[PDB]
Amino acid sequence: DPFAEHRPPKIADREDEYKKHRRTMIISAEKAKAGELKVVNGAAASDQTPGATPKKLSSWDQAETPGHTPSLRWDETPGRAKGSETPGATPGSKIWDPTPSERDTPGHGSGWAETPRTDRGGDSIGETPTERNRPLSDEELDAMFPEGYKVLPPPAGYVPIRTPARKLTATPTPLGGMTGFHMQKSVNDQPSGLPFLKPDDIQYFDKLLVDVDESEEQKERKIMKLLLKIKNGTPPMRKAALRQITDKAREFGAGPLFNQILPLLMSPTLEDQERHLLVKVIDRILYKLDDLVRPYVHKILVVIEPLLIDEDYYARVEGREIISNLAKAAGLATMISTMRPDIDNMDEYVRNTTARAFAVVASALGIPSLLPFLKAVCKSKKSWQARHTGIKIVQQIAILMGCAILPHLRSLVEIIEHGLVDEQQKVRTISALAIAALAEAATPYGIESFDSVLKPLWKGIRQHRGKGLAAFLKAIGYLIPLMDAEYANYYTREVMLILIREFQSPDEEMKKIVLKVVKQCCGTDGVEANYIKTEILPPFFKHFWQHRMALDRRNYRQLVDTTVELANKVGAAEIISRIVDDLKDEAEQYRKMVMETIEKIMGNLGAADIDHKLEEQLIDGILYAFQEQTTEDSVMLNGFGTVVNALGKRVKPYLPQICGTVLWRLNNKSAKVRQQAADLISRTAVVMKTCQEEKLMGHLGVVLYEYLGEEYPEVLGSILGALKAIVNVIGMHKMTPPIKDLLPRLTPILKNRHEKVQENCIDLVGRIADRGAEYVSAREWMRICFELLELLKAHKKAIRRATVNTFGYIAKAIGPHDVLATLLNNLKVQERQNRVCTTVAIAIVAETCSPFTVLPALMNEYRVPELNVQNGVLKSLSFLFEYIGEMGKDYIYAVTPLLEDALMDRDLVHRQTASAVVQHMSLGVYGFGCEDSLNHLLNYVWPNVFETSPHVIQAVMGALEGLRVAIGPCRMLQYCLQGLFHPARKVRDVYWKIYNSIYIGSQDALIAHYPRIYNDDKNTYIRYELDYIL
Amino acid sequence: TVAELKQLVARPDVVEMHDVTAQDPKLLVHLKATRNSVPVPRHWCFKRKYLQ
Amino acid sequence: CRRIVPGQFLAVDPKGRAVMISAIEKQKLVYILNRDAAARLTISSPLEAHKANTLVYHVVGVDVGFENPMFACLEMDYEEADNDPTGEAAANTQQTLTFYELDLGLNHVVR
Amino acid sequence: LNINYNCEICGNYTYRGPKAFQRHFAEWRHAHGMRCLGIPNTAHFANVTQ
Amino acid sequence: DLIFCRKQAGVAIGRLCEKCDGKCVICDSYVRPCTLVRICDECNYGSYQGRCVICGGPGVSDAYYCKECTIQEKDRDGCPKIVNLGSSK
Amino acid sequence: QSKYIGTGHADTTKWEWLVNQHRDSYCSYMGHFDLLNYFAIAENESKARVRFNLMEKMLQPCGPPA
Amino acid sequence: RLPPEVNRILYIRNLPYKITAEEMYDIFGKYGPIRQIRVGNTPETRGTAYVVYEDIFDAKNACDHLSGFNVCNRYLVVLYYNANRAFQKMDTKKKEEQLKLLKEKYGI
RNA sequence: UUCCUUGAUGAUGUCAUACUUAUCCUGUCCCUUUUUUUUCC
Repeated sequence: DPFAEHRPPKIADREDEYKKHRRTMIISAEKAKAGELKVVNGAAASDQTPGATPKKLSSWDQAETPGHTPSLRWDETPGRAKGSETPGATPGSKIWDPTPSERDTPGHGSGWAETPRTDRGGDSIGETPTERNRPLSDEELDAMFPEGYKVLPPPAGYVPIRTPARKLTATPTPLGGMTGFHMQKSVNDQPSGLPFLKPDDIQYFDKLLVDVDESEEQKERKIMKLLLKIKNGTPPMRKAALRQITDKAREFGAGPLFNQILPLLMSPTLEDQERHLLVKVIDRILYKLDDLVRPYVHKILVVIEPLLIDEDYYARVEGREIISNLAKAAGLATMISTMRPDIDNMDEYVRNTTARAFAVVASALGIPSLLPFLKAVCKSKKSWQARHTGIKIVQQIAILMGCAILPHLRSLVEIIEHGLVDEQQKVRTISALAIAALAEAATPYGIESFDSVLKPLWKGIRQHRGKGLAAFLKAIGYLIPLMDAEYANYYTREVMLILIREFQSPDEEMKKIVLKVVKQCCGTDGVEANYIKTEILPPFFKHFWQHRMALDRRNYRQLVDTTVELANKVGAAEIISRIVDDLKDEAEQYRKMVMETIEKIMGNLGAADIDHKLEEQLIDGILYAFQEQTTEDSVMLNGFGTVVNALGKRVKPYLPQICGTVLWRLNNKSAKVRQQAADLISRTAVVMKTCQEEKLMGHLGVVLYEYLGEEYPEVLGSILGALKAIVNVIGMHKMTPPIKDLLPRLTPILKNRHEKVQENCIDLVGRIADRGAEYVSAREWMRICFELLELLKAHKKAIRRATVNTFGYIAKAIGPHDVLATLLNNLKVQERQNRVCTTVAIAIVAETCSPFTVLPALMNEYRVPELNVQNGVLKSLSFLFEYIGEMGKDYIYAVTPLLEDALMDRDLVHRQTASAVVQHMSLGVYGFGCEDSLNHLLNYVWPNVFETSPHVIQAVMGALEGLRVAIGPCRMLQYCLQGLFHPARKVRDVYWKIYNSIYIGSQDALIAHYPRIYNDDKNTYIRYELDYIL
Repeated sequence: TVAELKQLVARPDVVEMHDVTAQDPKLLVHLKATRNSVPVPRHWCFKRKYLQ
Repeated sequence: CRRIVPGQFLAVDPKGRAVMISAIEKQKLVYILNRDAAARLTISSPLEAHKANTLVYHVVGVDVGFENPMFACLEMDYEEADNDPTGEAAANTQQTLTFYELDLGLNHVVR
Repeated sequence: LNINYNCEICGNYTYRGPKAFQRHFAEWRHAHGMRCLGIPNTAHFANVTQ
Repeated sequence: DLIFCRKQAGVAIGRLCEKCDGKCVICDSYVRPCTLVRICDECNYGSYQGRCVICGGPGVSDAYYCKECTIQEKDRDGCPKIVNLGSSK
Repeated sequence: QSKYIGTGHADTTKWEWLVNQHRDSYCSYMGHFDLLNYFAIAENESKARVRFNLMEKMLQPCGPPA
Repeated sequence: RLPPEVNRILYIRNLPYKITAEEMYDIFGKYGPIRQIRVGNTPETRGTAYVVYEDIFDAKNACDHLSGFNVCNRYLVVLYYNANRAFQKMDTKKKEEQLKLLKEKYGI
């Protein structure tokens, strides 16, 4: 439905069949050997759990070093009650024989679940030798419904008709009925309500269909519908409500919360946004609660982990963020003791994800914390499914932790080797796959750590059929870069064969792999040129370069790369020669591909190799492509630009054909394509210059000049751009639309509202008012000023950026007083306008003639009673000193009294901004000898120390830090002594924060400045050294 | 005793009411007196948050 | 002069490969060296030995010709010495000789 | 103010406020008790109670 | 959510994109570039080769530090490669 | 801040603060060649026996905690 | 030919607080056999009820025709009940006996 | 010897309005790709 039309462009599902189980998720020392017989026995009593026992004994190999922490980790895994019992008994038998020489419940529920699936599946196994609709029990029914409902009976005659219903559903499905309306003081307005409730959501917020007070917990739940003000409503509501919940963290406690979210973060109908926000609540409260979340942790991940598997990137990165925040937030042994049972969970999905979880928790708590656990898993002998997982875990660890895997590399591998030989396949498969990923983070290093891995791998390579095969390649390929090209030499020479025979497969997983390999195998220094030229190329260009490939995304890239590196070796003309002929193949994405490839290649290798005839085929090509562009895309454009700037004056015979098209296109074809050709000029300016084709510069100058009346923004933008780059080649006084014509012609454009205009314009105006700037009579400028001024409404940074820098350039052209007087026009009555960038004008201006001029105007202008412009002038000083530096050694005096006034209150803001002035001054002056005053100011600063107001404080920290370098510590420290021990908390909080900041820098200086301190009974606090007198 | 905490200090006057509130009077005394350092400013315990 | 920032003690290998540098306390870093393409000396990126609350009396290059290199950090912990209200750990601690071992291939440095 | 407090040196006197007792340190009678007691006036003895 | 990695300072030159290009990293500012940026290839590697030290785009230039952060000696702390407090990609 | 030693907080004990500044006094004295030589002159020893002694007094100074 | 979200449960609202299981059982009785019913008897849930059938497609026919259907002067909000959520008040369990039973009789 | 009005806070309230960060308003898609091994001279 049309509402199903415009509402579906609201949000959208995005998900596969596969990912939709999500709906199904219901919420939450040889006697060390014979010892292992003991441990196994006792725990087995307290059945069969494996990787537990292995996390136990997995503290062996550090021998002598195992401790209390055993009771910690194990303490969670088993019921912390039995904990003490066991690990105590152990520590005893270990010290001695060292001489004489709900969780459990949970897993129970799992083994339950699969025992059940066995019963049913077997029931249709002998029944086939003979789901959601599965009937229900009253014990089960009560649990699903919340609290607070009666079951009924209407009657055994009533419930008898019910019992009769089905039999009479067919029976009375076929019988008589139809329904008849009759033509003929109401009440009861239902309350459906408070920003708004979608229809579906009633189910959640139903209790806001009741209107009462005086119920107490239920007043906390009924107050937590603050959510709805999160989920729906106005942005400001969302904001304020959001904090109100944050500070209510500690209070309501997690339990009620997550009880009241996870339904919503599970909502079958949830949005994008609503999702993302409700994540925001989960993070934010998770900045607070720490010990608290424990019972909830699994009861969180179950929602979150699916986040890991999302099309949206930004989705993922949020997810990871919070799974750390949880995992670190909770305890390690929490995380573990939590998350075993998902390992063997029947669904491959939940495993898969469960891994990526462990990846994250591992990034949090470090590998080596977690190793003995893993290493336990991969030695689990119950079933493989685990091992399939545990290995996967290794991988996603690899991917995430990446370059940092390096140190425990050896251990990790020492896990994973025992897979490769396994009887089950996948486990082989995934395993090797991991080795790959490892190496891809191990670049380049740790070669011999992988070492004992190979010799199977190579052999494995031989005998295989299938996905696994190419996987082993995925590894080896990522190895080779890590070898010694003598050893690597040999081994390489073996592979490039199988690689050959395997180009041809239909598998795409394959072609990705073998591709990336070639990048590496023949991507080598120790491989010989011709050999590639013969065996590989002709296949390569044969089977790969095909239209299957480029339509897909990855393959596109990976391809480009590969071909590029074959260039970096066998040369340029070889490749480019073979793919030129395909610019003129029709379909775009393909063309786009050849085009970018070439672009790079003549990027790296250089044009210089290319012959002639081939070259004709280039430019003929690169036009023929460029003439037909589905969208406007950077690709062909850049690809071209590089083409030319590489060819240099080899290019020259070809212009007329270019600029011919450049114009022809330029016109017609209706305006959409125009901007493109415009840019094309932008980039090829330089080439039109040095070769000295000036008739061309007549052409461009003037004919562009005409378009500047073009009304579409997206043309005019690119137009100017072209003009700018045209200016950077031909100087001012040779400009064929001599500036006098031009610069005004621009001038009125500045209204243009639309973006790209304002950008390229102000850019242009800038270049020209910098460089020539004499060409144009002053009057015109001052018009420009009074037009600039409101470019400072720009939503964008860059505009204001160059805007300011221009403001300066002209301010040079004319001279200052006016231009600040004119800038001085911004006032306190408004604000957003003259917010600051204007001030930045006051600054830059104040440099570009001697500021030593301008102050008195400025200073005096702090008199004005209008508050916000007052503070404005303060910042003016701020940026001002930041931009002047040494020179401050003078006007310092001028400001100092003013800083005294402003620094004394009117309001915070005075103190904030002013204080900043103190900063940049205090650095700039450094060590010219003007301290005295700065000391003086330090006073009026000082009291400000105390406040909660974040901007005021981080301001002040700014101040005292700089002031430290100016005054030196010793003086500072003489403000910070008394504070340290002051009885109160408040003061000690701060004076410590200061004394730290003093302390880190210049720690070396201090020694002198700790005062003498009298030694007490147990101790000597007097440092006797210094008083040794010769 | 804020009494006899007052005969150990050259300038024992520097002891003030909240002072023997000190976790470490036995020190704070010997510092706060110290040669050139500057007193902590007075605005807290006045709950009016620095200016009116 | 810091307590924690290197430059105080300085040691370097026979084969010149790598050079270790250290403060007095807590920080021991290592710069690896190899001559460039043209055999002109290029400097590696640093590494870290960090170990908490450990006093380095003196450090010395070690001899292993063409191995993973070794270094000798003479150390002492004071951490025992703080958390001993008595003043026993004041005595009865012995300074711990440890050889650290650069390892190229893995490129970290392991006690 | 109106909080129970006592000065020991002055007649074991009662004071209802801490600001007021802090004002007792500079007073006629308080200095009379000090100086006539042999403990000379002004600012070293301010924190006196007993 | 957004804070430093502060892993150890290597020899790898810093890399900044279009956007970030002017900014002295910690003082946020364009003023007085003088001295040069170093980060750990741990922070800077691979897809991060010439990656923005802020936004995740390709580096077109090299952040220079201010002088302000210079005399306050901050440039020498752990490598300013900003991590989002999710992963770094 | 925390992993940068000598960091304080408002719970900082007298004793710890002073022992800090002791130690730092020392790594200065090992540092500044002259200052060292000064000591050596005064109380007659080697440079070495100086530095050695100091590096004894490092963990101790003031004696045991409280 | 069905959306996956809907389930043998329906949330059912806009009820009077006098109203009868007799009325209820009858009316809902059309589409199919009632697994059972609940009625909110509690200070908040007075006014609402849950309904569950021996089949979904039963209920489908229900939310189909009974949509916005009338009783008294009221219109009944007729919704497919969510699930998961707060149930775990009742711990998963009760297997052992039963699955031993199938273990036994059929021997399978 | 027989006598007036007053100041102030703190806590709890989703009222009101100014304002702060060269913040923000464009970057951005890339290793989620997961299945009971199973692509034939």
